[PDB]
Amino acid sequence: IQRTPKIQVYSRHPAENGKSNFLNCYVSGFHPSDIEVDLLKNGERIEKVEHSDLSFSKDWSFYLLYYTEFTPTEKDEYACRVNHVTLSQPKIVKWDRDM
Amino acid sequence: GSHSMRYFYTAMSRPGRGEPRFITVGYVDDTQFVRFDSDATSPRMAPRAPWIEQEGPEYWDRETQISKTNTQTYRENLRTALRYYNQSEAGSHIIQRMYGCDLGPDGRLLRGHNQLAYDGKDYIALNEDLSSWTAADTAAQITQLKWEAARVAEQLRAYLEGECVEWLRRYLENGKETLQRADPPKTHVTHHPISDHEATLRCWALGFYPAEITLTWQRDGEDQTQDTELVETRPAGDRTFQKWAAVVVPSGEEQRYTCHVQHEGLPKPLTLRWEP
Amino acid sequence: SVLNDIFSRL
Ligand code: NA
Ligand code: NA
Repeated sequence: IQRTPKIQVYSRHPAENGKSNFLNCYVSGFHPSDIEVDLLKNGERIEKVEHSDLSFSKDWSFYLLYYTEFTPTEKDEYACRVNHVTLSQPKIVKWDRDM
Repeated sequence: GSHSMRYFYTAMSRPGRGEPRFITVGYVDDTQFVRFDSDATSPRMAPRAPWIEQEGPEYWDRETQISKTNTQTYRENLRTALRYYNQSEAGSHIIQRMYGCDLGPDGRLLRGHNQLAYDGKDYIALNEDLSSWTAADTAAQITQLKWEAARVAEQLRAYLEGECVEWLRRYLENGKETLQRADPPKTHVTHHPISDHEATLRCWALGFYPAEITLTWQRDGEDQTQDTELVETRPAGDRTFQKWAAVVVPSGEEQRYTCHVQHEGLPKPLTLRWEP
Repeated sequence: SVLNDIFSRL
């Protein structure tokens, strides 16, 4: 029995165009622990993204935070791309500053 | 407030890709403070919070030596689990363990914990009496017999009532500026038109610590649980957490809705609404 | 500080 990841993409602080911030991709609720996570800027992989140490919740499912510095603008598009044994293809979730 | 310490162990096999990876992480409440990883270049128990850095080299040597022993123990346990479930050596499997203690507001022990899972399913747990076990299946019954014979529960009881509480109180004092500080949520309601007919009201809680929070919507004073979209509490990356709750409301009916917030950083529960 | 388990074999 395996558990597919939940995915939220969001900023550390409320987004203001032109002001430096942090872009977060939080993957959680998944089992087993192997997981592949990319942060994207206009469709391209952002290099040197860092991530928290693997840990797990009371229901034994794993979670990770992937994050990188970014400066939001009106037009640049950001997303997180996730792959896991439970997913046929990588799942891409777009960043929306209102969520 | 109340406080807890937890240690989390994970052992993950990976046949064809070396020996199983073993990790240990220690937490006080929602603050990670130590980590061990067998895949690190030089595996050590290492500090992850500033207030643990003052422990001396004997502290780090002991935590490291135990974690290296545990790496081997849990690799053996993964081999045992294959035998217990009639599984082959080709697949990847995971053992997880949590243990630790919960303190009340007065610093006295509320309860202790020691539980294990195999492949994400509960395997065995120490009961709240810290004296007896609950096994999830016939495999865990075999372990239960071994642990009854070896008086494992008695050892865990002595740790959980003694050393666990004593070290947690020490950490709480050394980290009293942060571990013993609750940050209340910063709250606000945003409004997002969907159509001419409806809009989303989203109630935000930002910047709070610890993670435990309650966030709900009412319409005319009636809970809207089944009609509320409630995301999982999520880390901001600065130690704090975020959450939001959203309802879809008919245009012009926004003042019938109230958002309700409870957090231990708040003196009293908060009520807020959309403020145009 | 971690527990030094006397017996923790499955
Ligand atoms: Na996949
Ligand atoms: Na499995």
